[PDB]
Amino acid sequence: SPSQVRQNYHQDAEAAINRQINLELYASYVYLSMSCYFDRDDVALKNFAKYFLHQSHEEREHAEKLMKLQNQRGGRIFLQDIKKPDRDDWESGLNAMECALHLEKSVNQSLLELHKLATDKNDPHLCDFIETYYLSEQVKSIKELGDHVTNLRKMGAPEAGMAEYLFDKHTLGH
Amino acid sequence: SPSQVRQNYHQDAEAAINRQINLELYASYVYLSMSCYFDRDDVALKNFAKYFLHQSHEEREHAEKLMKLQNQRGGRIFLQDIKKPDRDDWESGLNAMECALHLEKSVNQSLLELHKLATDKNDPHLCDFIETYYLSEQVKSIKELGDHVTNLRKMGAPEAGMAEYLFDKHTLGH
Amino acid sequence: SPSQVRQNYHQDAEAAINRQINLELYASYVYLSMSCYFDRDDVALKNFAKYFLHQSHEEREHAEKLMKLQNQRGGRIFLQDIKKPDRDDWESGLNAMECALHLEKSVNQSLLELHKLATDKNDPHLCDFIETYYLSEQVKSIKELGDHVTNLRKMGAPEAGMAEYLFDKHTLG
Amino acid sequence: SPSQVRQNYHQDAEAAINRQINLELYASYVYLSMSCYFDRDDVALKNFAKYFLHQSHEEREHAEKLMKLQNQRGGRIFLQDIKKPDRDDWESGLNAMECALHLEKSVNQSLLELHKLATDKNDPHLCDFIETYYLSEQVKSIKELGDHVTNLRKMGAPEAGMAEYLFDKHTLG
Amino acid sequence: SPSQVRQNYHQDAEAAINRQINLELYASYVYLSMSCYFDRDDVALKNFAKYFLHQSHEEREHAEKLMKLQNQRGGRIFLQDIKKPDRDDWESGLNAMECALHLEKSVNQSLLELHKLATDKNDPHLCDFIETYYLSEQVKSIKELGDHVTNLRKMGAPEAGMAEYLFDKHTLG
Amino acid sequence: SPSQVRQNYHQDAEAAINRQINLELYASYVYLSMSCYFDRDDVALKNFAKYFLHQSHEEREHAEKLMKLQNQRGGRIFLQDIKKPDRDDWESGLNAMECALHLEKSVNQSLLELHKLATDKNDPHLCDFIETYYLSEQVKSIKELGDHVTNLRKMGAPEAGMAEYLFDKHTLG
Ligand SMILES: [Fe+3]
Ligand SMILES: [Mg+2]
Ligand SMILES: [Mg+2]
Ligand SMILES: [Mg+2]
Ligand SMILES: [Mg+2]
Ligand SMILES: [Mg+2]
Ligand SMILES: [Mg+2]
Ligand SMILES: [Mg+2]
Ligand SMILES: [Mg+2]
Ligand SMILES: [Mg+2]
Ligand SMILES: [Mg+2]
Repeated sequence: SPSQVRQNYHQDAEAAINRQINLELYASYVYLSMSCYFDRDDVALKNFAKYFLHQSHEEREHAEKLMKLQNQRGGRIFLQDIKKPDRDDWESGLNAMECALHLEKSVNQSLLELHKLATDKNDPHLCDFIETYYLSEQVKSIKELGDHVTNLRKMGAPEAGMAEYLFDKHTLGH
Repeated sequence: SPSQVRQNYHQDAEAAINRQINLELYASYVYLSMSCYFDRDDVALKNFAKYFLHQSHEEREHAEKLMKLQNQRGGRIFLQDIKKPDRDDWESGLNAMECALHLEKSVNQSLLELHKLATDKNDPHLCDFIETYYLSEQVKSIKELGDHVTNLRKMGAPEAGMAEYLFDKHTLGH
Repeated sequence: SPSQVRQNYHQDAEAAINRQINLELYASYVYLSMSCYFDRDDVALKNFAKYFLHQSHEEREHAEKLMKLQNQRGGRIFLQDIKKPDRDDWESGLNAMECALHLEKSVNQSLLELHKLATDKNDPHLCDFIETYYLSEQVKSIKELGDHVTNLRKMGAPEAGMAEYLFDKHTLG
Repeated sequence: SPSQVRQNYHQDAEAAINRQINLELYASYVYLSMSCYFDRDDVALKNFAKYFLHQSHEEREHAEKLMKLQNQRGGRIFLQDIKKPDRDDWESGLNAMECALHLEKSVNQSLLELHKLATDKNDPHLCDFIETYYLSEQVKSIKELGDHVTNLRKMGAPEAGMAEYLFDKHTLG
Repeated sequence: SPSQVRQNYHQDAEAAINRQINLELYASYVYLSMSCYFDRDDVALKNFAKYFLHQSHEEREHAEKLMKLQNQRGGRIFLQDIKKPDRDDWESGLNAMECALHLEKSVNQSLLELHKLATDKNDPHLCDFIETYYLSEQVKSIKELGDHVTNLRKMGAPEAGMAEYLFDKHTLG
Repeated sequence: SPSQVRQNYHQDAEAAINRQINLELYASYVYLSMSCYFDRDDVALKNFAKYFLHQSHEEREHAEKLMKLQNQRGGRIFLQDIKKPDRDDWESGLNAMECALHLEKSVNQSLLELHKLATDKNDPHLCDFIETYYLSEQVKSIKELGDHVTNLRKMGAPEAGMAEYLFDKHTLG
């Protein structure tokens, strides 16, 4: 029954990876939705849109690499429905960022829970893969997003209407 | 209520674009499921995997550009769940290509129905948009996929074991 | 009468093209007025002026390309007076953009009436010309003007006096 | 039973594409016959010859592209005899340009009957293919040929003996 | 009350700069009309068309630079209707060239009137501006067009049919 | 009434050259049919199609070069219908090549009967032309086609399904 390549790869880890695949695809979709909001003619912050589109494509890459890992270890990929995001209207540049921060923290939780699952099953390869490709990336993104929320807040966003405009230019422009 | 940019853009065209968006996201996911399959150690056809990963990324491109068009015309993007594919085991390179042909024919059907809806609402811009970016690329993909299916069959795939291996090298490795 | 090249080209299409030539030239003049206004020493927004000057030249190119199409199909160009813009004083950066938007949507509406006329006379060449060179340019222009209007509004133009200044630098510069 | 790739492609469109193909090939032969005539030691207008040679090759490309389309849509090509042109002797530069103008108007009318067929069958891919590669190319060509005929006439062709010689140098060379 | 930058700029010079602007724009439109006539399939003189298109764009540049001067000096631009040219059919290359000469002379006379006015108001900046960018450009244009008229005439235009054809290649190519 | 350049050019040679022109154009059409066939979605051998398309264009060039020779020698070109190929469906890679081989040998036979005719009429220039440009080209084409047919057969074409596919890649790719 098991793959000829399979070794030290617990069925709980396999299952966890397929959930994590789902989650990265979800995040990709969330970011795509945010991107689309900022491209609207009545929002119209082009570098906010471009920033989220770029983040959407990075999340897809995160999902594809986890698919590759699955196949490497001789697990089997089981896709599920990718759920629409919880809203269509993201309200403002500040709120989009706070929602991305929250998302990224959720995804980091899931990943830290995976690493623990890997640790308890004594799977150092999987521990290393997660550490090497996902954990510092997340930490870096969380810090970035926090830095963005902080600046947009101190600037008076979203009520002070120059704020999101100038941030779009100077921080995301780049 | 309506967007400041909105002109000659019927609510049914809007709704139809949002459905087409979902369908293109669906297609992308079908193609990624196939890519994952060919990457399995017990399938191990690397250019079939690369070919479908590439189709998957193209379909995501198709979705994104339909979202750009939606914003351009002043419609509002309403995302839905992306449904998983109808299976995770694609059986063989021949079968994957026949399913791909089928898929592309389904997507062309929807595009042609969208074009008809645009024509009946006298939306020449939407007609042109669909013509210019979608209909020709569909006819081209449908013809390519049919050529692939024909070759794999004439070659004796999948029962003749060298067929999928060589096709992988000569047709999909170029 | 008829031209040796004239095929499947209805005289109502021939008249409607001459009206569209006039409208494109009219839009060129409106844009030129706007550019002049932003070059005023008491208005003094250089990138707004440059922006409208560029749009004014694009409209002249649209007019010239309809003239070439008319001659191509064996129609005859008949020119009319280009009317002056409805005002001299465009009042602010926001206001000018919003008048530009209104202007582009009036042109777009005319071009869609043109396409409809060409559809009903079964002139697929004229339908394709219009789609290929006018309709998607219009849609893109309308989206851009719409974007610009929104940012200016969101910024507090015109009453927050730094709004048009910075828009002039970061978006039009 | 139908091709595995066939979708939304009516049997009458398939038939009409096969007739267009033959027409394109016929026109190529007509242009080649003209090239042959101008290369005669008793006519000897090298650039007329080269012009009609280039037109012949273009028309063959048109034919090939329609066959590509037939196969893309899952149609089946059925070739027919390419009829010889209606004469061997084309008389003059002017007369050959006039006959070329009549030929391209006849092929255009057949493309327009094809596009009205495509439209009637709700085949937007075929309609766009025809617009994109055939209809604008036909109008350009008819306009060019009309321009040539008009200059040759104004020049005094063929009775003023210098007219086709100089045209051949200045316009066609 | 007047612009912060206004100094030594009389109200009549300001009005008279607004009439000149309109004159330059009319002349642009006149040259465009002439361009369109030479692009007709029944006239078909491509270089005569290019030439007058080029003159059209120059005249518009002349209008634009006059709008610039107006703002530089603190005057206000007041645009008027641009009147259609006095005809649509320009008859021949010779006659278009003859009418182009009469047009450039009428514009020159208006510039000379404008300079007299600048002189009488002791506006040396305006006089210099007119001499530098307009007066010697006009004289060169008027000499060029006279030269074109003279050749066309000596060549037998428009009755000698080869005349406008060969002028079009040798002088205007 | 003979051409001013005609010398030592018999009217049977003149008629025979007109027949070879028709035969070369026929060969061009045959090979184009074949190309269209391999481009079918249910045949789908791209390098086969590519191969026969290049052959079709080479045959058109052979036809055009005989047309030039005819004019060179003072003969007059008389064009005939180009008959359609004897079928539409070329059944397989192997079969098409065997048909091309038979085709090339029929054209070579015609070219040898032509040479014989120019020999019997003592037309050493026509003999030389035929040899220099036709005869060794046919010999090489015939050899190449025979090589292809032999490899396809040895390979198990068309019953072994991989044969034409692999041949398409390695020999024609
Ligand atoms: Fe700033
Ligand atoms: Mg991630
Ligand atoms: Mg560790
Ligand atoms: Mg798609
Ligand atoms: Mg249409
Ligand atoms: Mg326009
Ligand atoms: Mg053609
Ligand atoms: Mg089109
Ligand atoms: Mg001037
Ligand atoms: Mg001076
Ligand atoms: Mg040959």
